[PDB]
Amino acid sequence: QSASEQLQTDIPASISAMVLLNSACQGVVETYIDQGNAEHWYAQVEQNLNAVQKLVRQWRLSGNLYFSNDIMDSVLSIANTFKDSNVQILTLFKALETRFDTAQLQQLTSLILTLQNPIQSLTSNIKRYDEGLNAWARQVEDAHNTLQQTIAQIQQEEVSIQAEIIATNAQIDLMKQQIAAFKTAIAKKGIFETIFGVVLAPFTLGGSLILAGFGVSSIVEAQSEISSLQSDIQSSLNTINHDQQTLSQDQQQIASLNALLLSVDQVNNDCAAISRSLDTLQTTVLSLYNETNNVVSNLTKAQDSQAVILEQVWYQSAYNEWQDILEVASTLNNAQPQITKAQIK
Ligand code: NI
Ligand code: NI
Repeated sequence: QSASEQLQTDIPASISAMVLLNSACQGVVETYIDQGNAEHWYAQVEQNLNAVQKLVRQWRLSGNLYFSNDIMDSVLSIANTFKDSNVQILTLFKALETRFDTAQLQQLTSLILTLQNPIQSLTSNIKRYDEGLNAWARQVEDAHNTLQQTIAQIQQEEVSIQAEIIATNAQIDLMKQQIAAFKTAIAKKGIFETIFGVVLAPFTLGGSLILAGFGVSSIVEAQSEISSLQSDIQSSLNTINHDQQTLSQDQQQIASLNALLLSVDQVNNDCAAISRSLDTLQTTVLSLYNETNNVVSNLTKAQDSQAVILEQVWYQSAYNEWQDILEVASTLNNAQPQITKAQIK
């Protein structure tokens, strides 16, 4: 596998992990709890949750909604440099094959060397995005841990409903595993997104005191995996409602609090997955850099036509791969997101 062959896999994988974070962020923004008749503990839950939602709005103000715009533009710049220089490079390779010439050799070497400029920008833009993502993630995790600790204190004090609190927490933890199984399973291009809302502590006339959000997304359509995820989450919620039948609505509100962490926790997961995908992508981009450095070095040292054409297999293989990368990256950069919203009650 060459570097460019690997990048055919590694580049959509990183954009794949990025789109998920948009959906997790959207799940946070759409999570809501109303005070109702609650007393004493509500103010801090509301404060903690508002603190997490503020961090998402700050993150989105960067403009990196479905993916890093700077990483995408550096990919496109590499691909366009290949596309724009193909004929001049192939012309020189051909001429040099027939008769070695020092000036044309220096010319062809300068053309390959122009590939290294958008490659440096890509590697630098990956590090700058990863650094900002990791800084933000640590703040999200701190805020998640504050809200979690608030909820644990409230719940451990409601000694008369610990049976129903445990049965509900059990279902919430199953929903987390089902979300994780979906993401495992998905690991014609576009951006396809489903946002979920989970209704808890309902009112007889309609509505509820809690709306817990989460979201998933992918760059190829996967309507079947989404449906299985939705049926699993529905069945978990139906189980929660069955197990809370013996509680008042005010007790339902307390027993359901950890659903507020569902989408916050997914933000933590998704940030981590992007970073791992970017470590992997960084390694492959440096492997492309070092292939170009080896061609530049071999061209600089070549004395005859034979030395020169040995470097043309690297070039033509990379050109063709990069024209496929161009089409995928442009499709994804041009895509209008296709969003569907699912209420689970
Ligand atoms: Ni208290
Ligand atoms: Ni039962």
